[PDB]
Amino acid sequence: ASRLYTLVLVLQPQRVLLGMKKRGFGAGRWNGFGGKVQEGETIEDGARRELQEESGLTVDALHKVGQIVFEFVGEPELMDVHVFCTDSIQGTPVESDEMRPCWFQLDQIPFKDMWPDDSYWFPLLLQKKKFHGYFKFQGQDTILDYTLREVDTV
Ligand SMILES: CC(=O)Nc1ccc2c(c1)ncn2C
Repeated sequence: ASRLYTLVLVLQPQRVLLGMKKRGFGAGRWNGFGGKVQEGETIEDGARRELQEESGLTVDALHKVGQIVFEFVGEPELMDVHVFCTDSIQGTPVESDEMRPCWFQLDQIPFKDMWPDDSYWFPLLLQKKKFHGYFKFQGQDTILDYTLREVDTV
């Protein structure tokens, strides 16, 4: 019982792009860009499509960096999140009704206003490490338990 999702981090040598989500799941938190994968669409194409829809940016090269499974106690579907990174983009980030993008210096990543699991795996993402993770949540603020390990192949 799992549903595919993508998450794209535009990570440049001194900064990362995050978007403040205005409504829906995760509203009020800074997130990477992503969403559900369509029928007949590859995960990578879904990731490129969501990055454009949510940030206005066109990604050139995308790299697989992780896989994170989210469980919400009482929710039947697990979120199978395929995480990607890019340093090569085109366009300028666009603020829309749905998302407010902002660049953050790497030492100023706003973890207090992000999903709690980000504090766990961002340190790996910042050091160019790949990972497999699983986070069990109670509501949207509490991590009941988790696993996170570094991998050679996502
Ligand atoms: C950076 C980012 O968007 N991370 C993120 C994105 C979505 C997440 C999550 C963490 N933890 C649970 N959900 C649903």
